Amino acid sequence: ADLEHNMHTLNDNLKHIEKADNATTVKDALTKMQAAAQDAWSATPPKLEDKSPDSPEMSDFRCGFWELIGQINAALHLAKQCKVKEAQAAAEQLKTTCNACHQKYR
Amino acid sequence: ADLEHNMHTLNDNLKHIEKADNATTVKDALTKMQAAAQDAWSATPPKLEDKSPDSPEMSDFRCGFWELIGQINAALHLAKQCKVKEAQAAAEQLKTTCNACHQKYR
Amino acid sequence: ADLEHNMHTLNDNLKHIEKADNATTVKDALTKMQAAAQDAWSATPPKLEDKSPDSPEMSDFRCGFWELIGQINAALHLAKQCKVKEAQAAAEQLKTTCNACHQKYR
Amino acid sequence: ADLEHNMHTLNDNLKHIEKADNATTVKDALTKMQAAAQDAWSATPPKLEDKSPDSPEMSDFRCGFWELIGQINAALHLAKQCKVKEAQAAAEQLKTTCNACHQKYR
Amino acid sequence: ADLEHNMHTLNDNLKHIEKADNATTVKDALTKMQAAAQDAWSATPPKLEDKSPDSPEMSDFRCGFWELIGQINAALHLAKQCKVKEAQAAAEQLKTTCNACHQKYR
Amino acid sequence: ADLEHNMHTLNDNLKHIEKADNATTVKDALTKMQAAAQDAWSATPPKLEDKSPDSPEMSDFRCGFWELIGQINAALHLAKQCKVKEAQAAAEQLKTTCNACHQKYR
Amino acid sequence: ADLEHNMHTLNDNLKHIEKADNATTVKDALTKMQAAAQDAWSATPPKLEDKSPDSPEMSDFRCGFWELIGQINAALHLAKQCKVKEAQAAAEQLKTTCNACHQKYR
Amino acid sequence: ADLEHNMHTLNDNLKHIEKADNATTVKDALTKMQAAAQDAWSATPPKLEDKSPDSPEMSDFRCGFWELIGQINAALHLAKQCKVKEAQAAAEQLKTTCNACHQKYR
Amino acid sequence: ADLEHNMHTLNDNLKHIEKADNATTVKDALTKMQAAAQDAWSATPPKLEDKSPDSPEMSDFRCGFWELIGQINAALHLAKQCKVKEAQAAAEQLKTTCNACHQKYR
Amino acid sequence: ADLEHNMHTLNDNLKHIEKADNATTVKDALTKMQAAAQDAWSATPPKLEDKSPDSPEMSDFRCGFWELIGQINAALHLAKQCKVKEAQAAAEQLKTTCNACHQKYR
Amino acid sequence: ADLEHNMHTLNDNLKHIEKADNATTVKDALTKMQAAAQDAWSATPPKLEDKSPDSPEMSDFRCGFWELIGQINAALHLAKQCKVKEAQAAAEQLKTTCNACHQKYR
Amino acid sequence: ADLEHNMHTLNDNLKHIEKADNATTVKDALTKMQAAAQDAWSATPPKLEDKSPDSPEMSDFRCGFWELIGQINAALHLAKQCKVKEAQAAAEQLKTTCNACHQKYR
Ligand code: HEC
Ligand code: HEC
Ligand code: HEC
Ligand code: HEC
Ligand code: HEC
Ligand code: HEC
Ligand code: HEC
Ligand code: HEC
Ligand code: HEC
Ligand code: HEC
Ligand code: HEC
Ligand code: HEC
Ligand SMILES: [Fe+3]
Ligand SMILES: [Fe+3]
Ligand SMILES: [Fe+3]
Ligand SMILES: [Fe+3]
Ligand SMILES: [Fe+3]
Ligand SMILES: [Fe+3]
Ligand SMILES: [Fe+3]
Ligand SMILES: [Fe+3]
Ligand SMILES: [Zn+2]
Ligand SMILES: [Zn+2]
Ligand SMILES: [Zn+2]
Ligand SMILES: [Zn+2]
Ligand SMILES: [Zn+2]
Ligand SMILES: [Zn+2]
Ligand SMILES: [Zn+2]
Ligand SMILES: [Zn+2]
Ligand SMILES: [Zn+2]
Ligand SMILES: [Zn+2]
Ligand SMILES: [Zn+2]
Ligand SMILES: [Zn+2]
Ligand SMILES: [Zn+2]
Ligand SMILES: [Zn+2]
Ligand SMILES: [Zn+2]
Ligand SMILES: [Zn+2]
Ligand SMILES: [Zn+2]
Ligand SMILES: [Zn+2]
Ligand SMILES: [Zn+2]
Ligand SMILES: [Zn+2]
Ligand SMILES: [Zn+2]
Ligand SMILES: [Zn+2]
Ligand SMILES: [Zn+2]
Ligand SMILES: [Zn+2]
Repeated sequence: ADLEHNMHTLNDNLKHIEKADNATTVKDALTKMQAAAQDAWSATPPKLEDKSPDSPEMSDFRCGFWELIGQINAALHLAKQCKVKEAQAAAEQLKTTCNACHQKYR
Repeated sequence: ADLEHNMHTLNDNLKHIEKADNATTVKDALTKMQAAAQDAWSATPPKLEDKSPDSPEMSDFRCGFWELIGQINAALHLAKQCKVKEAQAAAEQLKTTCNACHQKYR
Repeated sequence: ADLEHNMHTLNDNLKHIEKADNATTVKDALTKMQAAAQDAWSATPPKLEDKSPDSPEMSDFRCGFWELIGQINAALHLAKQCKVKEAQAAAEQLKTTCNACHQKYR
Repeated sequence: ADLEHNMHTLNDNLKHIEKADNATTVKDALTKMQAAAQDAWSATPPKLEDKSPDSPEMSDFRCGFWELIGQINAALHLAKQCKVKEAQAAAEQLKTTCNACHQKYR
Repeated sequence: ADLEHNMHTLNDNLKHIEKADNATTVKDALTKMQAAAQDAWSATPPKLEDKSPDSPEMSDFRCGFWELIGQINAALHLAKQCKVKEAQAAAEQLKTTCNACHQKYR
Repeated sequence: ADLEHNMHTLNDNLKHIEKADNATTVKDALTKMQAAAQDAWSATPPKLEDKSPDSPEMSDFRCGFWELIGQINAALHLAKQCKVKEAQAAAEQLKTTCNACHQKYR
Repeated sequence: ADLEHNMHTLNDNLKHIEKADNATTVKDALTKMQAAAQDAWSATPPKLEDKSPDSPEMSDFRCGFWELIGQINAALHLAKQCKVKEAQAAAEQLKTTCNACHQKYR
Repeated sequence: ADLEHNMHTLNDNLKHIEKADNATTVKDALTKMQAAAQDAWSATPPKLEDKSPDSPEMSDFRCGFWELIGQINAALHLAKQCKVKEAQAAAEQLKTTCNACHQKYR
Repeated sequence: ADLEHNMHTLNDNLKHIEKADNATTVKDALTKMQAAAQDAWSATPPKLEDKSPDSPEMSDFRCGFWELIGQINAALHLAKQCKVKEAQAAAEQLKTTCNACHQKYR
Repeated sequence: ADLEHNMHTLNDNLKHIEKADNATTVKDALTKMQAAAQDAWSATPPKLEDKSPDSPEMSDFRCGFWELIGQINAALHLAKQCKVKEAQAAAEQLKTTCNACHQKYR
Repeated sequence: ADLEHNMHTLNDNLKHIEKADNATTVKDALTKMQAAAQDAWSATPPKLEDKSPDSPEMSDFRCGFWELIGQINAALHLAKQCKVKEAQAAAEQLKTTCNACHQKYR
Repeated sequence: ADLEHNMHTLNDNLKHIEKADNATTVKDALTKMQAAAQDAWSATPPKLEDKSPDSPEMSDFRCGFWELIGQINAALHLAKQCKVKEAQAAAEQLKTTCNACHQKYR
């Protein structure tokens, strides 16, 4: 899918995690965020469209999705041990990673 | 396979992309280039054979294949939307990545 | 599994490689080390528990497991060609990578 | 998933169909709408929560999702024949079915 | 496939059931009739092409295929118990269902 | 299987749901009731054996199993969210559906 | 499942074998008895609950299910050769095995 | 298959093991002997046809196949480590097990 | 694997069961103990290396692993019902079985 | 199926290829013709029923289906490259192969 | 396997077909003869060992196995329709094909 | 793929067989040559483009690929028995088959 629809999936499933009361809801929402972040890792943002794909802008862009994938995988590891409150607090810390990318490329 | 045969697969399938007229030929050639670049990422070139596997030469070598994998994945994303001319121009830009590695390790 | 049990798998299977006499034992022990290193890449060590997940400590920690995964994949490539002595000497070189991480985070 | 999230999937994927330019985007969005409508067929709306599950309100509710499933299946049949404009006009006619259910149960 | 080819499959396989002498022929012909009736359930006949898909004509059309699917499933249940004469007489009763639909929409 | 054995499966698994204390027992008993109700939907009861398969008795018989399948699917949806008491109370409401069918066809 | 429900499956499917008239009914009932006897082999009866799991009571209990599994497998071997009367008489001989266990542990 | 054909498979594949020169021939012949010994474990020999299936003859018969299965599994364990001479000498020791059963039941 | 490595798997996973706090850790550790006990059932201990494989020492050795497999299967049955304390106390009783084998063959 | 029904499949799907307007219809009709020609290759025509299966009539009969299979495979190769007009003209040339067999054996 | 063992499979399974009384025995023996004839089609007989693989002896050898494969496939087609006597008489006609090859190459 | 790319696969993998030192390289190169020769069997060479597909030129063309497939299958049979020198000498004999086809159709 597009980069814009992959951001629809990350935004919608993150709001379902804060309101969840069981561990099946948190575990299923974190699996869709993992698949949407891997599809968006190779894309090109509209503000870097006239650059070459070897640029230091396109190197820092791909390094930001690989930090997000490692944090989604760590929060999914807590949800499989049925630790709902620990997995919900780990997903709240995701917003500092995706505020730092919006200041540069969004 | 060897590093030498993985370079046979990348070179042969790239010449079939420039002469293709349908979107099934471009989509099938980009899938073989993706599998050959992942097998070659862990190999050791003959000009770095007497180094240790923690070297800053063996760190820049593996960083060059991971930039190529992200560009093959982006060109395969355009070919599945049946955009043949956009996927052919993205594969022409691959040659700047693999001219910069040949000056250092080939 | 935990970070502590993933270190049990890497330590036990490495001692079986030095005493092996056939190529089926070396090839099966290197496959379990590959799966245990990928599960441990996203974890948090106890000495970095009060840091944020965007830290330059948590960036150098994940860069150390990705260097180990590339060396296990290269030694598994020699074991499938039935080169037992070359795959055993490549697994002995793994100890320099995992002595440098124990000085900083263990 | 909930009834509320199944309505998030139907609303988001319908807006991607009107702006699509290829037949792979239309065919993939209609497949997610088919799976979200089948999961929502058995649910209970909040305005019928104090009824019994044998009611003539809960009979007309389930008859409305089965009319929608037959229209999504017919529009997916046109998209597999690469008829993009015919499948886009069939998805615009879906809004009369889901305006008649919102007047009674939403 | 089209509505016209799905009627080719129902007509041809019904004539093979009356002339069959073993239970493997009857069981294989009833499986193709089941798959052709489910593909035709969502289609639009040419005499209802200018109606809306919420019509009481398009509601009685889909109710007629769902009565046929339940009769094919019951005759396939007798053929798996190796009751050839009971499954052949149940397939002869199918013609009253598909004479009543031809008077209205064919 | 027969209609009589499909009623053995619905009756036995319903009594195990009222006495269950964990969510794995409720989730496994509701899956067998779903498969037994779909096999019985196409059958013919002994009190309608001399009717034709287009009758308004055989239309109300198949409409009664389709209401039961939607209630088993809704109770299985609560059991996967580990809501044991809500799924047990939804299975108690199933008895009004299957008292109304026994007054007419049993 | 429990030990009590595994005895529900053995008792119900044995009564369907004596009344069967085709070889598909006998072959399907003997397959469910095979799966229910293997799940019950490791269980603990309520009259041996305060023993240790190394007892000579718990050794004779597990030896009785392993004699029953070999007799169900032999009767299923006759049913696949379409020998219905030989497989029905072999299932009648099962009752001497399960009268000898009820005198000691039931 | 029959008891007589399962003895055809054990006799033919044992003579191919003594004449083999590679480890693929020994490993493939020992896999067919494992499947033929498990199918024959539940059978009834012609010299015990008029006994009951709870007899001490039918208990010593099944104990003899379970000793053979453990010896075939141990010889297959040596063949996967590419130890051809050790796996060939372990298959020669199988003949003492199957001379002791022929004196009693053949 | 060897007999010595199968004892590494049983010893390590048993110590993780006593310190576990959730039911996913207990259920995953009991599955690895089940696979390691079945691979070790056919092996030969070093203190019985000069015996024949029909010995009454090699008959009591294989009878000891089959008692352990039935106790691991019973403790895994409690862990799937999310009964953590009952499955932890059943795994503590395993040590009497494996103290009696070490006095004779270790 | 019979030889007569395999000729029903070849005749019906060939008339759908000349009237097709997309490449999904041509590609799906050529796949059913490939499976029907392979099932008919081993059959015996009614005009050669009293011959032996080593005859020079039964050798020229099987050589005629093997020429047809190679022409269906070549036309299916053009349809996967989305060349509809080239695949439709290749299927028109099939009629010379199946006019030459009807003059001798039909 | 070898050419000699593939002739062991064809000879043993042909003698089980003449003595069979059900259709499951004939259908299972004809499936093993089909797999053994395809493995032997590419082999080289010992009396043609010093020829080149382009010889007119090695062309008539491969043409003889391809006539046998078509006769085994035709006899397996009768066995799936539960025609035991027709499939047994078709397997008796196989001996004329394999007497003509033994006069030239055996 | 094209006929020209299928000749790229046969030419490249044949040169890797003469320089190989293990049996995994020879076995993997012979598997790609088998798949490329089956895709090229149905193609049309450019020097026979204006012929009809029933010609005696197009009959001798398809007979030449079927002789090559039988020689690749025989050399792959030696490589699975770990006979590297016998499989390398069998692949050298392939060049006489593909010199005789180049004199007529290339
Ligand atoms: C860069 C490394 C990013 C990370 C990590 C995340 N996002 Fe993102 N976001 C990024 C870009 C370049 C864009 C614009 C691309 C475009 O064409 O839209 C966005 C956009 C969004 C949006 C707006 C969607 C829209 O309809 O325009 C949303 C709602 C959004 N992003 C959400 C979001 C969140 C919550 C993230 C953290 C978990 C996140 N994104 C990651 C770049 C990057
Ligand atoms: C480094 C990061 C590389 C990238 C990206 C690509 N190649 Fe490569 N190439 C590299 C090395 C170290 C070598 C020598 C290894 C050896 O032992 O051969 C090569 C070699 C080639 C060759 C020559 C093959 C031969 O037979 O010797 C070719 C034809 C080749 N490379 C092609 C190629 C192309 C077109 C690439 C860009 C898409 C490419 N390679 C990537 C290092 C690296
Ligand atoms: C960092 C990048 C590491 C690499 C690479 C390896 N190890 Fe490790 N090790 C690391 C940490 C942070 C820890 C402590 C975590 C904890 O909570 O235990 C460890 C620990 C070990 C242990 C001790 C296990 C225990 O019971 O405490 C062992 C035996 C061990 N590590 C082995 C080991 C080896 C041999 C490695 C090289 C192949 C290796 N580990 C990799 C960090 C890192
Ligand atoms: C009944 C038979 C419906 C059909 C068909 C569709 N919808 Fe629906 N919708 C329905 C209900 C009962 C509700 C309220 C349930 C709740 O608890 O939210 C809704 C709600 C929506 C919403 C609001 C989502 C929210 O966050 O509250 C949207 C955006 C929505 N529905 C969209 C939608 C569209 C576009 C449909 C046609 C294709 C459609 N729904 C189908 C009942 C029914
Ligand atoms: C409606 C609920 C139907 C049922 C049940 C069956 N058929 Fe049908 N049939 C129907 C329509 C609307 C049409 C015309 C559609 C078109 O465009 O052709 C048909 C047509 C046929 C045909 C003619 C095929 C042709 O080439 O034109 C045949 C041979 C046919 N139908 C057979 C058939 C039989 C035997 C059925 C009972 C088992 C049956 N169909 C079901 C509507 C409906
Ligand atoms: C009709 C729409 C039914 C629904 C829903 C349920 N049952 Fe049923 N039941 C039905 C019939 C027509 C029959 C008689 C068929 C026969 O030949 O037996 C039955 C019978 C039973 C029985 C008796 C079984 C026996 O051995 O005779 C039982 C125990 C039974 N039914 C249980 C049952 C329950 C509890 C249901 C609700 C969940 C239920 N059935 C559904 C018709 C219908
Ligand atoms: C021991 C080795 C047994 C064999 C073989 C069979 N059964 Fe069993 N049975 C056994 C026990 C220990 C129990 C009591 C366990 C409990 O908690 O219920 C039973 C019970 C039954 C029952 C009663 C079920 C109930 O609701 O209480 C039945 C109907 C039953 N058993 C049937 C049965 C038959 C017919 C068997 C032979 C084929 C059989 N069981 C095997 C112990 C053993
Ligand atoms: C009992 C516990 C046995 C073991 C272990 C083996 N065999 Fe057997 N064998 C057994 C019986 C009861 C019979 C007679 C059954 C019958 O109806 O044929 C046999 C027979 C044979 C035969 C003769 C086959 C024939 O055509 O009659 C052979 C060639 C044979 N057995 C071989 C064989 C070998 C070599 C075994 C050791 C590995 C072996 N069998 C195991 C009983 C038992
Ligand atoms: C016999 C029937 C045994 C059972 C049940 C268990 N073990 Fe074992 N153990 C057994 C033998 C014959 C041996 C020696 C084999 C060898 O060559 O090592 C062992 C050894 C061990 C060891 C030592 C491992 C080592 O490195 O030498 C351990 C740690 C061990 N066994 C643990 C263990 C436990 C805890 C068991 C109960 C659950 C158990 N084993 C089962 C024989 C048998
Ligand atoms: C021989 C090598 C054949 C080829 C190639 C094709 N057909 Fe055939 N055809 C053949 C025979 C021996 C028979 C008679 C068998 C019988 O018992 O019917 C037929 C028959 C037909 C029929 C008539 C079907 C009927 O109901 O009788 C049709 C419509 C038919 N064939 C069509 C057909 C076409 C169009 C083919 C070319 C693509 C074709 N067949 C191939 C022998 C052979
Ligand atoms: C050639 C085209 C053959 C066909 C068809 C069949 N066989 Fe064969 N057979 C053939 C050869 C070249 C050989 C000798 C190869 C060798 O090294 O053994 C054989 C041998 C046999 C044997 C003897 C086996 C042995 O142990 O030596 C048997 C029992 C045998 N063949 C049986 C057989 C039957 C019954 C066939 C018809 C169905 C048949 N083979 C096919 C060549 C050919
Ligand atoms: C006919 C029966 C052939 C066999 C067997 C092999 N080849 Fe071929 N070859 C054939 C043709 C008709 C053509 C020309 C087709 C075209 O359009 O190119 C070829 C061509 C080649 C080439 C040239 C590739 C190119 O880029 O033009 C090569 C390198 C080649 N063939 C290699 C080759 C080898 C080594 C073969 C033996 C194993 C072989 N081919 C088989 C016809 C036939
Ligand atoms: Fe980096
Ligand atoms: Fe080897
Ligand atoms: Fe209705
Ligand atoms: Fe015993
Ligand atoms: Fe839980
Ligand atoms: Fe297209
Ligand atoms: Fe039958
Ligand atoms: Fe020929
Ligand atoms: Zn995507
Ligand atoms: Zn979207
Ligand atoms: Zn490789
Ligand atoms: Zn190469
Ligand atoms: Zn893990
Ligand atoms: Zn551990
Ligand atoms: Zn849902
Ligand atoms: Zn949502
Ligand atoms: Zn269709
Ligand atoms: Zn048609
Ligand atoms: Zn059924
Ligand atoms: Zn029953
Ligand atoms: Zn159970
Ligand atoms: Zn029960
Ligand atoms: Zn068998
Ligand atoms: Zn036999
Ligand atoms: Zn093992
Ligand atoms: Zn170990
Ligand atoms: Zn067929
Ligand atoms: Zn037909
Ligand atoms: Zn073989
Ligand atoms: Zn043999
Ligand atoms: Zn191809
Ligand atoms: Zn090429």
